Amino acid sequence: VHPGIPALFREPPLIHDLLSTETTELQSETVNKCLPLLKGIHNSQKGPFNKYGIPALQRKDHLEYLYDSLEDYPASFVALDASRPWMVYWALAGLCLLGEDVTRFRERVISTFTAAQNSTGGIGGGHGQMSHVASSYAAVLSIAMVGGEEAFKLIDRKAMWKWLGKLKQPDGGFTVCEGGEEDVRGAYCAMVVHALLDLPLALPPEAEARQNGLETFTDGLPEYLSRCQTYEGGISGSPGSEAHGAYAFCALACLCLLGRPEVVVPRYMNIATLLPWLSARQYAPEGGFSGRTNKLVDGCYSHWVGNCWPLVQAALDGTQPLARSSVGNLYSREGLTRYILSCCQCKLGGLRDKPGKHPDSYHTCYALTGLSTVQYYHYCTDSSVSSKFSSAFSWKHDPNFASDGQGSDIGVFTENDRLVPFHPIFVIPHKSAEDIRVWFENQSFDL
Amino acid sequence: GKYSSDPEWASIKPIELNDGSDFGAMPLATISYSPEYLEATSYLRAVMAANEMSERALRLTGDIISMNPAHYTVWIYRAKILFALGKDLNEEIEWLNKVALKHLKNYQIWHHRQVLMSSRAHFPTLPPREQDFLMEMFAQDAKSYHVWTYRHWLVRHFKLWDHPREIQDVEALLKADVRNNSAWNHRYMLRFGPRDENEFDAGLHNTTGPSSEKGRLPVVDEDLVDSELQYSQSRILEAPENRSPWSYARGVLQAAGRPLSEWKDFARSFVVEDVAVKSSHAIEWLADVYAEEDGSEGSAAEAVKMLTLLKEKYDPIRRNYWEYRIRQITASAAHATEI
Ligand SMILES: Cc1ccccc1S(=O)(=O)N(CCN(Cc1cncn1C)c1ccc(C#N)cc1)CC1CCN(C(=O)OC(C)(C)C)CC1
Ligand SMILES: CC(C)=CCC/C(C)=C/CC/C(C)=C/COP(=O)(O)OP(=O)(O)O
Ligand SMILES: [Zn+2]
Repeated sequence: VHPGIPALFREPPLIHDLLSTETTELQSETVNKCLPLLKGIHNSQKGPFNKYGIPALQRKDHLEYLYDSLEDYPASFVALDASRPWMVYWALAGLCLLGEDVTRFRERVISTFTAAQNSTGGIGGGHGQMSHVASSYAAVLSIAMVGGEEAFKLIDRKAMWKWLGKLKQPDGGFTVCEGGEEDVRGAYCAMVVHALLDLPLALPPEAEARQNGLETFTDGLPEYLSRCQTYEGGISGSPGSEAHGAYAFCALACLCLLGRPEVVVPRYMNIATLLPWLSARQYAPEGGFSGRTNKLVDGCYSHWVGNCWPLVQAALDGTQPLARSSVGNLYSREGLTRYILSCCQCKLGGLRDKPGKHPDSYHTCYALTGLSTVQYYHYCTDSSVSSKFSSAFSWKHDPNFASDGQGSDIGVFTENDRLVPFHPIFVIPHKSAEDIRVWFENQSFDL
Repeated sequence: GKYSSDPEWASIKPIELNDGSDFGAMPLATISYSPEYLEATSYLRAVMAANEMSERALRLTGDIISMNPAHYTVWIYRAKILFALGKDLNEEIEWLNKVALKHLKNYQIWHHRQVLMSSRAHFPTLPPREQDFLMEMFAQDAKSYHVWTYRHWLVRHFKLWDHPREIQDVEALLKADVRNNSAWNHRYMLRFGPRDENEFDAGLHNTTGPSSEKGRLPVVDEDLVDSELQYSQSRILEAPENRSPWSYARGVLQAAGRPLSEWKDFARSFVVEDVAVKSSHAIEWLADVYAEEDGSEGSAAEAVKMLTLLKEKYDPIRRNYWEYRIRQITASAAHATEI
């Protein structure tokens, strides 16, 4: 019965409908699994519990889990074949968050992605797989984290530029690969790769999209993203689909690559509907975020929904001069932290979707990313590391220190639980994003 | 190996896997593939490198799919072959149905379906059992994001906004679970989604205007709006705490250019009086009614009262958002007072 745990996290909601459906049955079961963990009374939980009744982040267990995830898998894991670049990214990201030096992985990263890069441009899931923006995104971010000139030199920039040009669609969006689906995930991944490698803004002279009047990679892009907003306020994967947290992150992050958040976001999104929908993603007593209306909380949305908040709050606050008042956090940092630390930690290491699920490196990566977000003030400024996506490289951070006592916006983690800050747009450390961008900016585009 | 000993495959030599276990350091997150998968994929590399469009290559894609349906490259290459050989796509769809039923959570299958179905030459009109198959999928997972996304595309492609099975299937799903937000979203597309063939697809009308007016219809069918709001009220009464129909109603009013105050009395009915609250959505509705579409004194205080109920009792996890709204309302009322 830890006294530091508010009733909000120990009881089901006050209002309950009489009507039972599949939705309420799943929601009820989820709440019932979470409650003993939230209360800190489940036998699977390891201490120490802090003054807020929350178990410590099991750093050593998660480290060992992430290191193990980078080794060999049995034949039964064949379904991960096309996702091997993601596997590398998720593990490296998690290790970075937990404070590890991942530079020793440089040569192994180079060896992994050398065979996965196609001569015609881009990176696929592995040898003989066609280039895909998601694997290219994962590869580029992995390269950024390990750093070094040799890793940077691995990418054929000109071929990447030509290949990305082929994905640009007349409606302004991007397909994820040649002949593949067009969704906002595609646009976000493409533009992150474009920005971090400092690719030319102009489409290749022979790009098909030029027949439709488009001239640059960003032509028609924010308009496309605007057409992905729904009546709910959230953002869908493609026009007309259902609002979803993962796609909201992709669209918002992509917009913030196009200009200052306070300029681009209100222009292309209706913030009046976006804000309450984002707010409604968080449930009690669970404390975590769901991805869409009337579905369940999931620890990976600690990132997808969680990292929408610094972007939206920057759109409301505006750019900070290094030489002003803030709206603050518009969600519950306490709730999210309780969900991650009390409910999403597996006793054997790794983090999970929700109680009852096995851990995996994807959920480990994004739960930790979400945990890091609550521990920092993330904001954009008028000073950029870029010598010319200027706002995207102007993001800075200050620690939001662990709190004492009660309050609406408090840090209920301990300082022992503090993770490395991640860039809200690039989802890697700020210095990693800075270093790769600056290096490529100083390299002449190849002939 | 089955391919290496098959005379059908003698005319082509496979391309061995280059993992990276030779170039230098050991690669990361490796998979010890089965012999069968190694061989098949080595032959796939060879046929794709030669741009081979053949029956044997088609069979090969089918074999690899049976081992790993999450292989995005093989699906795309398979589509290329099907079109290049002029294969019967009706038969491919019948085969694809079986694959989809075995792998409910696989989304690659559903992009593939879109690629095939988009061919006017093979599918000039909606196939007679296509909607039935979608319902077979929804009967197993009623919120499947990829199946709903496919259905949205299908409606636009074959112009099915007023097709009775679209609304009937939505209503069947909402009868089974009124909290199915995927069904509500599809209903919005059917009733209020943009249909203009000469425009890029969009979830909302008026994306060329100010963002605050996104969703506004150019021409409003008033009888349709009334009917949809009445439908929403009826579903709400079945389960008042269900967010989906309240959000749908907000969308309809926005589309129609009507104020939230049209439901003022309806919202009040869930907060009779100590206050007995049957819906937090009704409270939030009243908050917005008093804050925005009411310019009389005392209205701002009422909105703040509603938001306080939310932050302290009925939706306390969103306290920081409720407080933000209170600050907005307070600043607004202060600005009005200055005048
Ligand atoms: C990559 C993969 C390979 C084989 C099987 C599933 C997947 S995946 O579902 O897409 N993947 C990524 C997260 N995810 C599923 C998810 C988890 N939590 C919320 N979501 C949506 C996604 C991501 C993108 C898209 C698209 N377009 C759809 C779903 C899920 C991760 C967590 C679960 N995984 C894992 O436990 O590995 C096994 C299943 C092979 C034993 C695989 C990685
Ligand atoms: C950077 C880029 C790759 C972003 C992509 C992130 C990824 C999570 C995409 C979202 C997938 C979406 C369709 C969720 C549905 O799955 P579901 O029904 O299983 O989950 P749900 O119940 O929570 O909606
Ligand atoms: Zn998840």
